[PDB]
Parts: sequence; structure tokens; C-alpha cells
Amino acid sequence: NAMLNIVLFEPEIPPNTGNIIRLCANTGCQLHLIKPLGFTWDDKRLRRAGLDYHEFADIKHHHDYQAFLDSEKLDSTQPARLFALTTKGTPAHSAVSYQANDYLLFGPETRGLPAYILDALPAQQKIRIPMQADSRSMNLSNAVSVVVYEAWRQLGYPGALLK
Amino acid sequence: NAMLNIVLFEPEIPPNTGNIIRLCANTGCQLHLIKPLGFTWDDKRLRRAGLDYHEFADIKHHHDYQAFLDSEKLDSTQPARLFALTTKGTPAHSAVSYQANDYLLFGPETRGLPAYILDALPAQQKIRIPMQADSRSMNLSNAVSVVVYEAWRQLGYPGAL
Ligand SMILES: Nc1ncnc2c1ncn2[C@@H]1O[C@H](CSCC[C@H](N)C(=O)O)[C@@H](O)[C@H]1O
Repeated sequence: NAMLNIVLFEPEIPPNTGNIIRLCANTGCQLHLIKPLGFTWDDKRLRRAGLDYHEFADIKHHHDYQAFLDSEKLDSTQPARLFALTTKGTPAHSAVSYQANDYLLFGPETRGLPAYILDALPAQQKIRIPMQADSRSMNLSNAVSVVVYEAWRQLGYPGALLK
Repeated sequence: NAMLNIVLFEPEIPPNTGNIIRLCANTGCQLHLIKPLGFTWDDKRLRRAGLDYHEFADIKHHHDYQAFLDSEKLDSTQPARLFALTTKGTPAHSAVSYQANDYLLFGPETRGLPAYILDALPAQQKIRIPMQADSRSMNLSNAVSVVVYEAWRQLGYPGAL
């Protein structure tokens, strides 16, 4: 079972998604992609970038946001254990108490998440990774990495090789 | 003087470094780059890449590891409060307790750090990022972000909005 469900809404920049595929494979997360993507999906490019088949073969691809909600049995209005990562959020990523299988939703690199998705979530389900005043948002793949490793830490790193 | 010192040894892959520059500026860390660089350092290329001058203007550039140690007044026999990320490490990055002005050292994505650096550090100063069995290399910017945010969390996110 998926440590976390990492959900990218209309991702734009190929290397970010490539980095996230690698991250999810290393940590036991299930990656979900919501179309339209800003790049064309291509098995051959993913392999050339160094990704192994089993890293990308089992990614879930969703036609649109409501189809993602329906597929994952998330209540469209008040979705269970869905958190949106946004600079517009309230709690820090480390202030949420994660559970296995939580859904973590990230926006596109240029636009961020649409207003109708954020306006429908309560403040406590919109997570802001801390940044200094005046900052440029995070790189998308860095944002995902930070939240994934924080959640995994809280969970006691289930599935990690021990040293 | 710095909240945290992020130190890249022989940074290779130019977009990784760019992403780290932005991470450091967002979190309020002091970035150090130890030569030789694997790419050509050019303010005009950094700007074309989306970085703003204030993000890179105050980076500390060092000619080699010893020059870094000397600039920072660290003892090469056992550098104090320097934590090196390495698959050869013992504690998880989250299993050590960070302090203001700590040094967090990262080698290239693939090669990692040389023995002359790691041999001077005790086991508890060599940190690893946990991974599942049969994992593959994590992107270096993503790794640095993980370590930085864990250390900055432990400090109480000082400076965060
Ligand atoms: N500080 C932060 N906290 C939480 N998520 C962040 C973040 N910085 C970037 N992200 C994630 O990365 C995605 C792409 S960055 C989008 C930036 C957009 N200009 C904006 O107004 O914020 C975001 O949609 C969000 O999911």
C-alpha cells in the first residue's frame, strides 16, 4: 500500500516530474498525474532520463480533477485526508499529522492550484512549506521531496532500509 | 553568523545548483560552492535561468576544500558541526540535532564525497537520507532540500514569514 498519494495537477516541466517519479519510487509513494500535462508523455524519454520501467509503469493518470476524486473515492466537496500544498496555505507541512495513504496535491509550476480547488478546502487542509518573506515559491520537485520526507519521518520511515 | 551553511562540493549539473540557490534564498541559508565547478559560472546564465541577483550575490566561493576549512576556521582533523550527506553515513538526517551555523556538506549527485573529507568526520556527522531497498539516486537539489528543511524545522523555522 502507498505510503502517500502524491498528486500533480497539470505538471508543466519534464525534469520536475522525472525527479518526482524517482522520489516516489524511492519512498513507496503512489504518483498520480492530472491531465493535461504540459509535455508529451513518452516512455522512451523517461528511460533516457534514467528512469526504470517499474518506476513509471504504474503511475495513475487522471483525465481531470473530478475524475481523480471519483477514482480515489474522495468526497468532491470535503475530500478525506486530501491536503493541498500551496504558498497560500496556513499550517506548515511539519504541523500536519500525516497518515498512510494521505493525498498530497501539488499545482503546476507557473499557475499553482486553481482557485476553485483551494476555495473548497478548509484552511487546515492547505499546507504552506515555510519560506522567508518576499520569497519565490519553491521548485515543485523540491516541494514534493520536503513534504514526502516529513510525512515519512512522522510515520517512522516504514519500508526504509535500516542502518 | 549564518543560520545554516549549505556547502556544495564540486557542484556538477547546472540546474541542480540553480535550484539550490533558490532554496537557500527562500530559507535564509548561506550557500558555499567549492571548486572545481562542473559548469561555467556566469551571472547572465543564472539570470536567464530565472535567478535574481540577490539570490546569488552573496554566495561564498572557495578554491578547494582546505580553502573552505580555512575561511570558516574549521579544523581539518575533525571539522566541528559539519554534517556530510553520504550513503556511507550512519544516522538518518533527522536523527541528529542541528544548531545555528551548522555546516551541511553535499557532494555531487552521483560521485558523492571523497574519502579525504569523510575520513575526518565521525560516524554521527555523516548523515544518510532514508530510502527503500533497491532505491536509485535521488536528485541532488531534492536531497539538499530535505536536509535543509529538517534542520531548519529543528531550529523553529527562524526567519520564516
Ligand atoms: N512554499 C510552498 N508551500 C507549499 N507548496 C509549494 C510551495 N512552493 C511551491 N509549492 C508547490 O509547488 C507548486 C508549483 S510552484 C507554483 C507557484 C505559483 N506562482 C504560486 O503562486 O505560488 C505549487 O502549486 C505548490 O503545490
